[PDB]
Amino acid sequence: GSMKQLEDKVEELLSKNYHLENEVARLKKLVGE
Amino acid sequence: GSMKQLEDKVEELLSKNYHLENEVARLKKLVGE
Repeated sequence: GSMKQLEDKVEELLSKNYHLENEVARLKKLVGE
Repeated sequence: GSMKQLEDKVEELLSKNYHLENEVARLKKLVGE
């Protein structure tokens, strides 16, 4: 089927999500300090 | 099965991803300007 299709999806977006979450914090401690 | 489980997953993370991507840009145009 396409089960692994959503698997890779959840994984790609999460990996991107993670880095975004990082950049958010980084920029935040910079501009708000 | 659990097809919709990964469906909601891809969707939740993406919705979160989206806002993170927003915050990244926001903070970036602030600290780097």
